[PDB]
Amino acid sequence: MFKAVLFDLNGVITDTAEYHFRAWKALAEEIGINGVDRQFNEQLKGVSREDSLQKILDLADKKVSAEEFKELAKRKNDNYVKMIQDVSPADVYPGILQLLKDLRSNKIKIALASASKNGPFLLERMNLTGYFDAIADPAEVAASKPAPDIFIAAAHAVGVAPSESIGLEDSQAGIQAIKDSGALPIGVGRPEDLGDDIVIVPDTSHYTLEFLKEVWLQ
Ligand SMILES: O=P(O)(O)O[C@@H]1O[C@H](CO)[C@@H](O)[C@H](O)[C@H]1O
Ligand code: ALF
Ligand SMILES: [Mg+2]
Ligand SMILES: [Mg+2]
Repeated sequence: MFKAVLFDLNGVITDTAEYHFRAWKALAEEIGINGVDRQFNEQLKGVSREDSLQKILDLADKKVSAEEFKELAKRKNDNYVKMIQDVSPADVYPGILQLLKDLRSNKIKIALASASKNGPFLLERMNLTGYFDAIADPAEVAASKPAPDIFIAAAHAVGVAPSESIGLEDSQAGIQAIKDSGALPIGVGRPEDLGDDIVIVPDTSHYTLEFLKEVWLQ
């Protein structure tokens, strides 16, 4: 059987993308940059804070000092952290808590493979920390999806080969990252968006231990 499940955060466990959009758009507008729209933000799925900011600067060919860059990223992050202060166990997506319980009871390792450095805070707010055997640290493993690095790191963090792992993802870049790690992807979303070549479920209530085992056996 598969020996680990490697979880993306946003769009899988819960979704805080709206708050990232609001905060990046506010930052861009404060510094006179146009183009941070919903289409642009959908392209930031699985993308590090620093790569995200650079994409925004690139809209206007804006050059900033390293210190200015750090301050811009901090300003946006502070705003986003204020926006997520009310996240609680209520925000957990359907099926996810039961899946975590079932994986743990079956002695299957659980790791977070998110690009967001806010992962630990979010898991704590949602009362999920105790289910996670490890959290891959994007400050140590900074490559944005679709690079496989974060998933490889998550598997190493629980002592399981990626080839013996399942990855759960809601984004194109994240699915590719899982593929290139060697793990088996199961997407959540639409096949039009995420592919007709892998198993996709329409929402997270379909992520059950039984379903993961069915997919693994096929
Ligand atoms: O600022 P962190 O929370 O570290 O990173 C975030 O990660 C998000 C992906 O989960 C991405 O969409 C954001 O643009 C990025 O700021
Ligand atoms: F939390 Al993600 F790709 F949605 F790392
Ligand atoms: Mg995601
Ligand atoms: Mg989706």
